[PDB]
Amino acid sequence: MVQAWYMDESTADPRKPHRAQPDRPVSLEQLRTLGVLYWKLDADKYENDPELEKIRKMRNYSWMDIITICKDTLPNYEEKIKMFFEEHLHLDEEIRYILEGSGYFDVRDKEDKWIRISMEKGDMITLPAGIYHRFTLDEKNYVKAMRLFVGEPVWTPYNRPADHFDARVQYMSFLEGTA
Ligand SMILES: CSCCC(=O)C(=O)O
Ligand code: NI
Repeated sequence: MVQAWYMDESTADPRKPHRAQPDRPVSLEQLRTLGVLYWKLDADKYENDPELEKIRKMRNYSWMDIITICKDTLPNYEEKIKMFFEEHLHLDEEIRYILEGSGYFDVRDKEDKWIRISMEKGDMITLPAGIYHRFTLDEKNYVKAMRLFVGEPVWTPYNRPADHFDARVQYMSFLEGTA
């Protein structure tokens, strides 16, 4: 099952697991209280998968593309990787479905503590508009992912602080309503 955990207090080597000690695992149920949703799929079938279609139709994910994060392949790699890992929010959902490889999505919990979510092949996640988050490769230094979007995409990150946005205000309001 998909693994997530509270992080330790080391700021070094962000691609390491950084598991809090003792272990403080985080469940999919706790992630849902943050508005973070998850589906498990057969990533070998991504070109033609009725199960992915069920999710895309339910959620109105009408747009997709594929991105490959690789030190050799990706244009403007070093700058893009830095922008992924700066703590930021978006005014839309961030939806990613991992097709190959792996990485970490970090999200803030209700007390603004970091939770690290380990995403591997077959894992699909949506991070709600307004949530503070970041992404890093793990020590294997490779991921291929499908990006999805509700309509034509706008990718703009707003690096924290970004508290004035309506999307952030509405998200804070959502958090009051969950466990
Ligand atoms: C696993 S997708 C690569 C990360 C990314 O697209 C993002 O942070 O927006
Ligand atoms: Ni983002």
